Amino acid sequence: TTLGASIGSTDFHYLQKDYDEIKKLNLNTWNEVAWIGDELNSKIVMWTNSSPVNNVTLSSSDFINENGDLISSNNIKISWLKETLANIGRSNPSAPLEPFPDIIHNSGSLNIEKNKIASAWINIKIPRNAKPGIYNGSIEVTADELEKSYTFDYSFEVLNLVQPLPSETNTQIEFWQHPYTIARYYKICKEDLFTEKHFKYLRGNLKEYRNMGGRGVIATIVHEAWNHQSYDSDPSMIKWRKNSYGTFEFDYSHFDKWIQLNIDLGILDPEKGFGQIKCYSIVPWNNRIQYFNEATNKEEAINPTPGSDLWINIWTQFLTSFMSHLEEKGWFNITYISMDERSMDDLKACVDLIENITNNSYEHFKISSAMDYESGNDYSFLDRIDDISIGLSHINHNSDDMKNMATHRQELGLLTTIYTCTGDYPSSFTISDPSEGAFTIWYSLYQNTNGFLRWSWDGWVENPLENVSYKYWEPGDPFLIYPAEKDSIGKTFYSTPRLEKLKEGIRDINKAKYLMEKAPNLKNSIENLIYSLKRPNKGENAYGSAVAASKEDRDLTISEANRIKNGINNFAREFISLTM
Ligand SMILES: [Br-]
Ligand SMILES: [Br-]
Ligand SMILES: [Br-]
Ligand SMILES: [Br-]
Ligand SMILES: [Br-]
Ligand SMILES: [Br-]
Ligand SMILES: [Br-]
Ligand SMILES: [Br-]
Ligand SMILES: [Br-]
Ligand SMILES: [Br-]
Ligand SMILES: [Br-]
Ligand SMILES: [Br-]
Ligand SMILES: [Br-]
Ligand SMILES: [Br-]
Ligand SMILES: [Br-]
Ligand SMILES: [Br-]
Ligand SMILES: [Br-]
Ligand SMILES: [Br-]
Ligand SMILES: [Br-]
Ligand SMILES: [Br-]
Ligand SMILES: [Br-]
Ligand SMILES: [Br-]
Ligand SMILES: [Br-]
Ligand SMILES: [Br-]
Ligand SMILES: [Br-]
Ligand SMILES: [Br-]
Ligand SMILES: [Br-]
Ligand SMILES: [Br-]
Ligand SMILES: [Br-]
Ligand SMILES: [Br-]
Ligand SMILES: [Br-]
Ligand SMILES: [Br-]
Ligand SMILES: [Br-]
Ligand SMILES: [Br-]
Ligand SMILES: [Br-]
Ligand SMILES: [Br-]
Ligand SMILES: [Br-]
Ligand SMILES: [Br-]
Ligand SMILES: [Br-]
Ligand SMILES: [Br-]
Ligand SMILES: [Br-]
Ligand SMILES: [Br-]
Ligand SMILES: [Br-]
Ligand SMILES: [Br-]
Ligand SMILES: [Br-]
Ligand SMILES: [Br-]
Ligand SMILES: [Br-]
Ligand SMILES: [Br-]
Ligand SMILES: [Br-]
Ligand SMILES: [Br-]
Ligand SMILES: [Br-]
Ligand SMILES: [Br-]
Ligand SMILES: [Br-]
Ligand SMILES: [Br-]
Ligand SMILES: [Br-]
Ligand SMILES: [Br-]
Ligand SMILES: [Br-]
Ligand SMILES: [Br-]
Ligand SMILES: [Br-]
Ligand SMILES: [Br-]
Ligand SMILES: [Br-]
Ligand SMILES: [Br-]
Ligand SMILES: [Br-]
Ligand SMILES: [Br-]
Ligand SMILES: [Br-]
Ligand SMILES: [Br-]
Ligand SMILES: [Br-]
Ligand SMILES: [Br-]
Ligand SMILES: [Br-]
Ligand SMILES: [Br-]
Ligand SMILES: [Br-]
Ligand SMILES: [Br-]
Repeated sequence: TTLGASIGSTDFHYLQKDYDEIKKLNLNTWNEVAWIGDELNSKIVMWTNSSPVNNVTLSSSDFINENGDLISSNNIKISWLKETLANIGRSNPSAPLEPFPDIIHNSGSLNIEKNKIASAWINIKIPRNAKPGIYNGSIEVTADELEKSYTFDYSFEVLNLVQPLPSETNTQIEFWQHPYTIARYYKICKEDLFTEKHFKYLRGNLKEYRNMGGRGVIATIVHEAWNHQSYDSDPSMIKWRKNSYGTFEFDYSHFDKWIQLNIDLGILDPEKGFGQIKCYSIVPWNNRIQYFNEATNKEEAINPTPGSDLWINIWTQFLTSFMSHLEEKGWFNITYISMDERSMDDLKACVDLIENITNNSYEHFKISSAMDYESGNDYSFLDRIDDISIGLSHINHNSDDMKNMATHRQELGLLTTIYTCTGDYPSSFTISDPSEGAFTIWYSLYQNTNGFLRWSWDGWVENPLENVSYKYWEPGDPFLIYPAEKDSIGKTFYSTPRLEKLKEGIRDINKAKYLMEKAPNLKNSIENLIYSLKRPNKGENAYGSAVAASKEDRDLTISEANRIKNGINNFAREFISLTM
């Protein structure tokens, strides 16, 4: 056999180390269920033996249902998975470097070396006016050194309900963007920051964010707010200066161009009250504020303690100015001041100060924060924060405290999400099973929250297409998308299987939410299905990375997502039958 091929799962990686087991696969048919306007993903895994194989290509037919209705091959995109190297540890420079097929790369032909695995990602977009039914088609694999091509039989059912547009839903997604990292990677010089030259490298990935449901847009308001935790520095989008009167002045230039970009793309809509500007942060690292002191002609820094007279003085200067600026733009009503996981004493000082500063219409800034909530029903303080995100590692699965806390917030019209980060399992790292992202999103609905937050849209290292390794965290933790090649003419980013599985989770919880709203005789039964979700236990590999606690826990992540999705599609069929 020069080239072997099988359908493979999108839930886990097919790795070079598993070559001998992968070569035993022989799956030749696939079927899944979608809504009108939904998407499906599949994968074909291939392998070479002792000869290289050249010009491997995959092609889809049109898909046709039992009434001759057509879903064009125009709607099918087949992209090779590209591997990149990852140190498999966390803060462990001596851990092994291994390849991972983390990049959904380009369409077209691939030459494959001897004794290798290579996989191709298949994406099927169901048009928003597709007719329901069972559709049949095929994908053909050809190569130069392959006498007999492979034909894989594909089918899917389109159910007679319409996948909601993200704007139609109540799902909250927030992924933090780092547009200065994009500028670094694509060689955008300082003077071209937030010009069209920079925007050409931002718009594609920001539309990707918008189209999957992204609503939150982060903007830094002080210098180096996270103490340079990432490969790239975090510049402030608002420049601070101290003048000869001893008081502060602010330059919003970058902030304004970044926010307006997101408005023009339709992520934010201040007039409609849609989306959030998350301003990071009133509690930056060690309270440190760097500013240019005009009187001495040098950069200086202070780190006033929250609630001190000096801290109140400085933050009242910033907040009242910023508020007036935002009101001039018409952006105030969607703007949140972000806090972070800090001492309760510091958080209380922030909330006290922000509630005190009001516009001429008696409104204060909205407030957003990560919080460490684990138990109890005292919601007095949390009710003063308009959007909170709880990390997975703080959530006790055995208890209803989280769900009760989030339900109280839903009733008050406040926002709640969960997040994952370094050390969590399930998570969204290069080394994760992609399936873990779908599980994550279902977990957000299990907890009766609005959705999901992650810090990590695009925090690229130097050359992530070749090596994602960073001095901190599990590999891939800081980015869900890849850049394109530095000299690309065309694409400006690549997606990842782990991102695509977040997107699948989001579409599928949106199905659940649609049915809970539209189908009253089914709502309680749907809630009870979601509330049956199991949670896998976590452990660690030998190099400090969070992983499943066992093979049983690993398989549970997959089988639970499957199970819930199938139950929801059965409720969908029930609702369709009722509606007739
Ligand atoms: Br073989
Ligand atoms: Br499979
Ligand atoms: Br499969
Ligand atoms: Br293995
Ligand atoms: Br396998
Ligand atoms: Br089969
Ligand atoms: Br399915
Ligand atoms: Br061989
Ligand atoms: Br195709
Ligand atoms: Br294609
Ligand atoms: Br694709
Ligand atoms: Br590689
Ligand atoms: Br690993
Ligand atoms: Br070392
Ligand atoms: Br080691
Ligand atoms: Br290896
Ligand atoms: Br392409
Ligand atoms: Br070779
Ligand atoms: Br969506
Ligand atoms: Br230009
Ligand atoms: Br563009
Ligand atoms: Br574009
Ligand atoms: Br989507
Ligand atoms: Br920090
Ligand atoms: Br730090
Ligand atoms: Br700058
Ligand atoms: Br600054
Ligand atoms: Br000013
Ligand atoms: Br300005
Ligand atoms: Br500017
Ligand atoms: Br502007
Ligand atoms: Br634009
Ligand atoms: Br635009
Ligand atoms: Br909103
Ligand atoms: Br701190
Ligand atoms: Br300091
Ligand atoms: Br500065
Ligand atoms: Br200086
Ligand atoms: Br100083
Ligand atoms: Br300084
Ligand atoms: Br300092
Ligand atoms: Br000062
Ligand atoms: Br100070
Ligand atoms: Br004081
Ligand atoms: Br003072
Ligand atoms: Br003031
Ligand atoms: Br004002
Ligand atoms: Br004013
Ligand atoms: Br406003
Ligand atoms: Br105060
Ligand atoms: Br708390
Ligand atoms: Br109590
Ligand atoms: Br309180
Ligand atoms: Br609290
Ligand atoms: Br924990
Ligand atoms: Br965890
Ligand atoms: Br919701
Ligand atoms: Br590094
Ligand atoms: Br770390
Ligand atoms: Br270049
Ligand atoms: Br693009
Ligand atoms: Br809806
Ligand atoms: Br009903
Ligand atoms: Br019924
Ligand atoms: Br039932
Ligand atoms: Br469980
Ligand atoms: Br290991
Ligand atoms: Br395992
Ligand atoms: Br395993
Ligand atoms: Br399964
Ligand atoms: Br299903
Ligand atoms: Br019904």
